[PDB]
Amino acid sequence: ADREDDPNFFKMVEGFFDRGASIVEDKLVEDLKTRETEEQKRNRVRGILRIIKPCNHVLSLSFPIRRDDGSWEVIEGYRAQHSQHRTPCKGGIRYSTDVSVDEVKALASLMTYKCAVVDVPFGGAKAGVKINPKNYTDNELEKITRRFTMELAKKGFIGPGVDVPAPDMSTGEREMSWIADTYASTIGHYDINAHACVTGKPISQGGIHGRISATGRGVFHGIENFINEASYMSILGMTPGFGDKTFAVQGFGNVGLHSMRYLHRFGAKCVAVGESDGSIWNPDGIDPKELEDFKLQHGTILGFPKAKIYEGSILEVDCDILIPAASEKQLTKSNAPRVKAKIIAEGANGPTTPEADKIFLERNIMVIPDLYLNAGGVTVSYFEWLKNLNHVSYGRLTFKYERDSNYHLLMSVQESLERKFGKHGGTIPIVPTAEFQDRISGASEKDIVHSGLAYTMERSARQIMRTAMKYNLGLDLRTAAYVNAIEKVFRVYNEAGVTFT
Amino acid sequence: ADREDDPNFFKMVEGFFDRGASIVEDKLVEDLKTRETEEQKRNRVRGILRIIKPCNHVLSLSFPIRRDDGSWEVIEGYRAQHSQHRTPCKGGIRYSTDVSVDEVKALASLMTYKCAVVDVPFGGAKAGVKINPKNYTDNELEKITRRFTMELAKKGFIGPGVDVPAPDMSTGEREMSWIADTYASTIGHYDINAHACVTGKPISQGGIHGRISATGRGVFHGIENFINEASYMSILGMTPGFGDKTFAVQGFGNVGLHSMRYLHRFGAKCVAVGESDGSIWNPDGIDPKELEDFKLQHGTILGFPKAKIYEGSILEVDCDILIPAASEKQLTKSNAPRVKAKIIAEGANGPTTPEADKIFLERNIMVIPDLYLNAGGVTVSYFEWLKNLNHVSYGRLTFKYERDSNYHLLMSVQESLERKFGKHGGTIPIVPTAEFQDRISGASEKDIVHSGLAYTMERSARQIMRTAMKYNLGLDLRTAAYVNAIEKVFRVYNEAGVTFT
Amino acid sequence: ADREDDPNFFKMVEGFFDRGASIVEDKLVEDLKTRETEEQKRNRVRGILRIIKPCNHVLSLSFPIRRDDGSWEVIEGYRAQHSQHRTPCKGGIRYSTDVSVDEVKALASLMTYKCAVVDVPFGGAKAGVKINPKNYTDNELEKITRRFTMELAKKGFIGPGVDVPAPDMSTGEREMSWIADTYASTIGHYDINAHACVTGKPISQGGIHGRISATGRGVFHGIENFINEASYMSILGMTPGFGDKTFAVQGFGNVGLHSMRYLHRFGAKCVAVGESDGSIWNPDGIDPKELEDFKLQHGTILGFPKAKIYEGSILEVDCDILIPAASEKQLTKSNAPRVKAKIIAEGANGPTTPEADKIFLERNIMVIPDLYLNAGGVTVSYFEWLKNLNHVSYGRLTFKYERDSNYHLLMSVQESLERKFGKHGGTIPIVPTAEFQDRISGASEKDIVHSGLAYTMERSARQIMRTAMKYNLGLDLRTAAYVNAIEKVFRVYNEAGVTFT
Amino acid sequence: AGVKINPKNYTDNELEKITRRFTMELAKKGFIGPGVDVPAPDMSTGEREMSWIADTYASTIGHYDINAHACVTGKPISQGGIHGRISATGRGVFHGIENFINEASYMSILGMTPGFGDKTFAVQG
Ligand SMILES: NC(=O)C1=CN([C@@H]2O[C@H](COP(=O)(O)OP(=O)(O)OC[C@H]3O[C@@H](n4cnc5c(N)ncnc54)[C@H](OP(=O)(O)O)[C@@H]3O)[C@@H](O)[C@H]2O)C=CC1
Ligand SMILES: NC(=O)C1=CN([C@@H]2O[C@H](COP(=O)(O)OP(=O)(O)OC[C@H]3O[C@@H](n4cnc5c(N)ncnc54)[C@H](OP(=O)(O)O)[C@@H]3O)[C@@H](O)[C@H]2O)C=CC1
Ligand SMILES: NC(=O)C1=CN([C@@H]2O[C@H](COP(=O)(O)OP(=O)(O)OC[C@H]3O[C@@H](n4cnc5c(N)ncnc54)[C@H](OP(=O)(O)O)[C@@H]3O)[C@@H](O)[C@H]2O)C=CC1
Ligand SMILES: Nc1nc2c(ncn2[C@@H]2O[C@H](COP(=O)(O)OP(=O)(O)OP(=O)(O)O)[C@@H](O)[C@H]2O)c(=O)[nH]1
Ligand SMILES: Nc1nc2c(ncn2[C@@H]2O[C@H](COP(=O)(O)OP(=O)(O)OP(=O)(O)O)[C@@H](O)[C@H]2O)c(=O)[nH]1
Ligand SMILES: Nc1nc2c(ncn2[C@@H]2O[C@H](COP(=O)(O)OP(=O)(O)OP(=O)(O)O)[C@@H](O)[C@H]2O)c(=O)[nH]1
Ligand SMILES: Nc1nc2c(ncn2[C@@H]2O[C@H](COP(=O)(O)OP(=O)(O)OP(=O)(O)O)[C@@H](O)[C@H]2O)c(=O)[nH]1
Ligand SMILES: O=C1Nc2ccc(I)cc2/C1=C\c1cc(Br)c(O)c(Br)c1
Ligand SMILES: O=C1Nc2ccc(I)cc2/C1=C\c1cc(Br)c(O)c(Br)c1
Ligand SMILES: O=C1Nc2ccc(I)cc2/C1=C\c1cc(Br)c(O)c(Br)c1
Ligand SMILES: O=C1Nc2ccc(I)cc2/C1=C\c1cc(Br)c(O)c(Br)c1
Repeated sequence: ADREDDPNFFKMVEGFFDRGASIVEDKLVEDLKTRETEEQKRNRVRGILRIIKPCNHVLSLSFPIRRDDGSWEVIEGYRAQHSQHRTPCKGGIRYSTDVSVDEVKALASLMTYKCAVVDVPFGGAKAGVKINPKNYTDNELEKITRRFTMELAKKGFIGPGVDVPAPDMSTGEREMSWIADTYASTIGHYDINAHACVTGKPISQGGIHGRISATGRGVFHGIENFINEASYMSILGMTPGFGDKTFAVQGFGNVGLHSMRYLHRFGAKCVAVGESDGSIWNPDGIDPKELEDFKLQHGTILGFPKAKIYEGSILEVDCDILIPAASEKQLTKSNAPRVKAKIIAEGANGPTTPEADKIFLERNIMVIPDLYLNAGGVTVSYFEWLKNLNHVSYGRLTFKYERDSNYHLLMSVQESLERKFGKHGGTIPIVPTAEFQDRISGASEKDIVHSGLAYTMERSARQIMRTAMKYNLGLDLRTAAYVNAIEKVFRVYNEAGVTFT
Repeated sequence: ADREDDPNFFKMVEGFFDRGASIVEDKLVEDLKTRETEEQKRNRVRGILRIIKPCNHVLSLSFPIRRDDGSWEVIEGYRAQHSQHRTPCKGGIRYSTDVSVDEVKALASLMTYKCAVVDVPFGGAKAGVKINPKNYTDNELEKITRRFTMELAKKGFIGPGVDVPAPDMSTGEREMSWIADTYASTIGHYDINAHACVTGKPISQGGIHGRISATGRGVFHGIENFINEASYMSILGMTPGFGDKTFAVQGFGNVGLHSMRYLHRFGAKCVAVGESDGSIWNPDGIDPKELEDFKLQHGTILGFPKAKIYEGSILEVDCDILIPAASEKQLTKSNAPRVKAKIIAEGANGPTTPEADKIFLERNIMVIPDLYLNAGGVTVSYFEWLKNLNHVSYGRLTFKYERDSNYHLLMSVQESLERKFGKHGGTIPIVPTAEFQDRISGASEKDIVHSGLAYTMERSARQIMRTAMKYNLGLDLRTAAYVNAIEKVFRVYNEAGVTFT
Repeated sequence: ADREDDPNFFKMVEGFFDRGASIVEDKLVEDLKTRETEEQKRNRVRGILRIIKPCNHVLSLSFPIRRDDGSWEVIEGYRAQHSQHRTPCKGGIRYSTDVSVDEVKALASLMTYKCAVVDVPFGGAKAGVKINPKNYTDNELEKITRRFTMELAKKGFIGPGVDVPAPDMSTGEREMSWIADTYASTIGHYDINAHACVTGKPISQGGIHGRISATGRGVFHGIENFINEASYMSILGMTPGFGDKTFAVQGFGNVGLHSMRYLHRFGAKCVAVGESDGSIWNPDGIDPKELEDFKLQHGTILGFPKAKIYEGSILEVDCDILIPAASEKQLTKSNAPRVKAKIIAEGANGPTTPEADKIFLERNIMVIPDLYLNAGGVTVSYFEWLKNLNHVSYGRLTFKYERDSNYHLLMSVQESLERKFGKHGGTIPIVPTAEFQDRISGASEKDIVHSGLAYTMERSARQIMRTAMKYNLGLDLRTAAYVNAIEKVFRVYNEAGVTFT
Repeated sequence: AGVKINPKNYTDNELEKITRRFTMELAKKGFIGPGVDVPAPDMSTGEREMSWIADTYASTIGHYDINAHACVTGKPISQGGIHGRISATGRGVFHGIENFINEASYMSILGMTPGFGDKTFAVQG
């Protein structure tokens, strides 16, 4: 909670949707399959948009757990399923005292739009358990996640084909592990796809390579796509590339840490890092790795030797790129005019209110929207889910076959040339480059995850760019993004007797 | 109605619970099976009470329906399951613009406590669809109930063993029929007990005799039990019996109409009847039957020839008994001091606020609580559910056998006497009385429903009376009732996964 | 065999496990994720190893079958499921009077360790029906396998995602066919993956290319990997390669016949073949093909014209390689000192006791362990299971696309060179080699089965070699193998469904 | 069924884990269900264990089964148990004995008088 300008998270998102819906409404009536074309078409389009906006299902739970002391404690949880236009609903689980019905629904709706933007065939969903993880033992957290799983499973809120959870705030591999085990040990004990019931699992329990760093990596790609445009960078008056760029990230968890690791890898330097207790700062930069070790060692960043405890909001720090990677509504009407940064990389979901958004546009600040920028998580979660359904690790059945084929292919040009140039040319060795040598056997799980995500982030970046052009949206990439998501979802709703006369 | 006595229906009920919980807390620690008796027992009791109070599950739905005009309309619905300490959850479905999450949860919790009071083995549940039935065609209402059914069925909110709905405001045999048919035609097409998925069904579709009039009949019995006590009636300064009693009922639907029919049958006379558009009045009384015909004929009571359009609130009319049989919170702090009547027969759920309750006690008004008085509905719904599971109509297999047995039994005393008194006594015909002649073949479906409900209402009336004595609750029958319900529900948690650390 | 050495097959295997477990215990505490590092970690490792060793489930059955004569006969069968750390349990079915609970459990545990060694995602299982196939008509064997299938299916011991059987002693395509049909015709009649319930099926019933010869082929590869090391071959004082090697195989069934076919293909010559009735012998070698025809013709090898009925144990024959491909414990303390051969290729499961193992090491005999050497069966069974789940024969959707692509790729270097060297160089035809021409369309089912198995056997061979180095195990490849299997199974328990941190 | 442990050497928390886990393993292999196999108490088990068993089955595999609680007997009366189930065996022992102890024919061969009134007995357990 802010104080002033702290919109109902759900209505806030509903606003972004509307903003984009009014922009594409014409094109939706344009290519609308109605026979009786007469602006009633315009009404049928509106009728469909009113279906998409609200969540279809919201399950509120209140269940008891036994503390390690012996006392019983009632704990509350929620799971919202926003859309089912794509069968398996998808969305993580958040553990924090801030979860409520409205937050879970806003987040659930962000999931469907983000999946749509990045072409992941999932309807959006989201869960939250209203507790503060820090105040519970590991034994208690397990009871909590496992019991929550059972309650969702009995009401149809988790299943490989109905709804697949994943991590979020204060949850990770560990919780995903308990969730999978509980589902597989009970309701899905006969299901050949029982372990595809949740993603973000540990690699040993059926998880996929780089899922933990997938979001930060996607953040790196999302930024990379726009930071090399020149066109956009000129409006912001910056030079393309990361090499001479500074950035500050609010959040040092799964998203922030890794976003930081990746930008730093490409020359950019982190001038500031923030957390709930405070922020640290250094104009000469901070190394993500020694900061991680200090965090793992002291349970905090404050007091890190090679930086100073910054005083005065990480969000207003001086930098080129600001990466809010914590919770929602961190950027509001009251602090927007003081952000300093030129690019806001939305790693978190809903970090800026529609009011800061207005201010940001007017100050010529580029805000790379969350429904695109942080989609790296679901994109790789989707690859994990796919891996579970296929029951083989990528390339296992083809490494040798491809390897031999590539050598015989190269041998084909070698023999063709030598026979064409005879003994006058001698042997003409056609050998793999060092680079191709690394790819001689074909893609591994890691290859697909890396190349697949890059492909996805770049492809979606283009569509967002192409749409912002067609509608002259300038630096309003958020509106361009929702236009794209709406176009896609609307599509499943229109086609033939699905919804028309 | 009201302005400043609109407490949250849910917190309101939670208050009643607490009121009773503090009264029985001692006895719950008394017969508590803890080994380590040391007021931590008192804490374990509190721990259990905190589990019972909140609803375990609440499903919120938002689904689209196609109007008869062609346009799509999103409609909202809810289904709360308060407790599962008794496997099949039980509760009706309300169609009104007043439904919301809090109303459905309050009503759901009233269901478990009422079932407990009247010994029906069901956990409480309740559904509400936020629409105004009058503004919809029958074709549209069907689409609505059927689609609502499918959405609940897929999330585990309807099933013979999980959750069994029934009628409530603006729903009846018809909706229950669509609900059963939808469930049976799909998810339960292989279930031998598919039709036990919902109660209040038409008798031709597996419904039970007198289910529609069961609530009014239970209202009659609930009142009858206290109106013949003398002890209670003296504190109220009234004579026992209905013969010289006047009453007014707010609500002329399934509950009110029949409550009216029954009281009138036993001499009491209805001086007033109310509805949403207004009320009618007649000191000499109103005949339930000619009023029903006028209602069926003109869609309203206003303008009924044999009564005058009363002017000025049905609740403040002059009578001995006031039967609120409409919606919740009709009796508040502002109109309580003007009720006139001595007995408030709570036919509806939650008709009086805790404030009116206080005023009512002080003015020596007896309020027969809803969780007891209107339990006639679930009691017979339970009989219906039982009938569906047994697949036979009551007595079908035994009518003839019992008939013959009774005659041979009577013949046994006849022959014994004649042989003992020889030809000196002649034939000594032992024949059934007129009354016994009606029962010679044993109970039919109708017999069980009538005798079973009477047995239930009377047995629960005694327990409420016995508890009000033991705790000196005077005319606070509501607190006595919750004490009874709590004692019972508590008793399942006490030995659930059992205790002894 | 032996009296002084005929250990309890299950304990025997449990010993091998322990032998390897003590060797890796340090590394398991090394990379152990416990926070509280203090040798209690060492205890947590031991706690996990004690979980892995015993079978989780063992089902014993006693069921009646009607003989062709008319009489009823009770027959006994067992199915042990050793581990479920990998969802689908995997393991064949043995028909022999030697099956018992302890044998089935030892075999079941060998399955998990072998799958682990060769990276097949299956928990180990094994079934045995205590009968002598020869004493039953085909009609009776069918009743037996089909009824055995139903009994396992009803208790959760067969299903595409719970437990997938395959052939073993005295069972093959035929039994696997009856098994699949029975499962699919009943319990799995609605399951899209019903036919993945069992492997080793006939190719027409959903089986996979080369599954029958897969084990012998894997035996060939397992041997090939070590027979070309020089390092190992020097310790044994032999020259690498098969070209000048003699071998004798005990067993002429699915494993022995094909192991023989393959070694013979690469120059090695079979000097002896054994069976239950006796053995044949020829210093100049025996042709696998004319021996198969004689066997198929006379139901035995004894009396084969081109060889002499050897007199005196096939296991003590004079050769370089001894391939025991029959039943367990054929090599014991009493005959080990007389094996003659330098390499023992364990085609069968458990052919040598821990005592012969000791003797074998001391005499510098290399024993290529069964959990690696015969893993060719499950490896290809896994490919079959995968094929059933994918519902397409390999390459069907891509043969043409790949073919065209390869020619356009080749055309790309051709046109690039011709345009670069103009009419001065003429046409520079870039054509596929003969070899590449065979691969121009990409891999077929047969290609994957062959290249996939080779890849697997070679990859596992390396890991076994790398581990034997790291722990200086010399020719104790068996201990190296168990170390690898344990490392893998323990990884799964490391993060595990629980969390201990 | 039998679980090879000595109840006395385990806390109540541990016994629960044990019975509940045992239930799940049996349920997944078809060894407990209202229509397949219904357990009950025996040596070192009673209402309590039967309660954990029912709850585990009902909370999981039988969550939709209208007869989920008929999966086990000897349950506490509050959890769906029946009157006098605990004393039912001893009561049946009384009846079984009563039937023969009043035969005269049998009691004469044993040279005893019918009835319990003048009889002594010792029970092991
Ligand atoms: N797979 C995923 O987890 C994905 C996450 N995301 C996005 O990233 C965010 C999730 O981060 P995860 O949930 O990944 O983060 P994790 O909980 O690890 O994040 C931990 C960090 O969040 C910080 N934080 C929380 N609140 C504040 C605050 N008010 N001010 C400063 N720092 C704060 C924490 O500080 P402290 O430790 O003191 O609480 C800590 O540094 C989400 O909002 C979501 O939209 C998007 C896609 C995928
Ligand atoms: N089986 C059952 O139905 C049971 C019902 N109950 C209780 O009784 C109530 C249900 O009545 P049902 O729902 O049975 O009634 P039905 O809809 O028939 O009741 C119809 C009557 O209610 C009147 N009414 C509604 N609101 C008001 C109001 N604000 N003021 C005056 N009259 C009003 C209607 O007038 P109009 O048509 O103009 O709106 C109409 O005459 C419930 O609240 C429930 O708690 C308890 C147990 C069982
Ligand atoms: N896919 C697979 O089938 C795999 C099998 N294996 C291993 O191979 C063995 C299975 O062979 P299958 O079961 O494949 O073989 P099949 O039954 O065909 O083997 C038949 C041959 O084994 C001979 N034989 C059996 N027992 C003895 C004995 N005690 N002494 C001498 N000769 C004997 C038989 O002679 P006769 O007919 O007169 O009895 C017969 O010629 C198993 O132990 C298993 O561990 C391992 C991995 C994969
Ligand atoms: N938290 C953290 N994780 C790391 C670090 N280095 C690597 N990883 C993690 O695991 C990778 C371990 O990766 P490898 O297989 O060597 O990774 P890679 O594909 O070259 O990794 P890229 O480095 O992902 O970022 C990432 O997915 C990270 O989640 C680190 O310094 N800190
Ligand atoms: N709405 C309404 N229903 C009535 C009336 N009288 C009887 N019923 C019916 O009670 C019916 C069948 O009643 P029997 O004929 O079986 O009824 P009953 O047992 O004599 O009814 P009671 O006298 O109230 O006990 C149901 O089908 C109701 O429709 C009435 O005056 N109005
Ligand atoms: N036992 C046996 N099986 C054979 C023989 N010839 C062919 N087969 C069977 O089918 C193969 C038919 O194989 P082809 O397509 O010609 O085999 P390859 O040419 O692909 O076969 P391999 O050399 O065994 O890899 C094997 O899988 C056998 O099961 C034979 O002489 N004996
Ligand atoms: N262990 C034990 N159980 C008893 C004893 N007395 C009664 N029970 C109980 O039998 C109970 C209820 O018994 P009642 O209805 O009062 O027994 P009766 O009065 O029907 O009992 P009996 O005289 O034994 O036939 C169960 O809850 C058992 O605990 C007793 O002295 N010892
Ligand atoms: O299936 C399960 N395996 C488990 C291992 C450890 C623990 I702690 C719980 C489980 C589990 C199921 C489970 C199921 C429910 Br219903 C529940 O409330 C809890 Br607590 C656990
Ligand atoms: O199973 C069903 N039988 C029906 C008969 C008439 C009608 I109108 C609907 C049904 C029905 C299922 C049904 C299911 C869903 Br889904 C739905 O939105 C609607 Br309209 C109906
Ligand atoms: O499901 C089944 N399909 C069959 C086809 C032919 C035959 I012979 C048997 C089956 C069969 C099931 C089956 C099941 C059991 Br019981 C049994 O004892 C047998 Br003889 C057969
Ligand atoms: O369904 C279940 N409800 C529970 C409540 C408390 C506890 I401790 C366990 C359960 C439970 C299921 C359960 C299931 C499994 Br499989 C298991 O190993 C354990 Br331990 C528990």
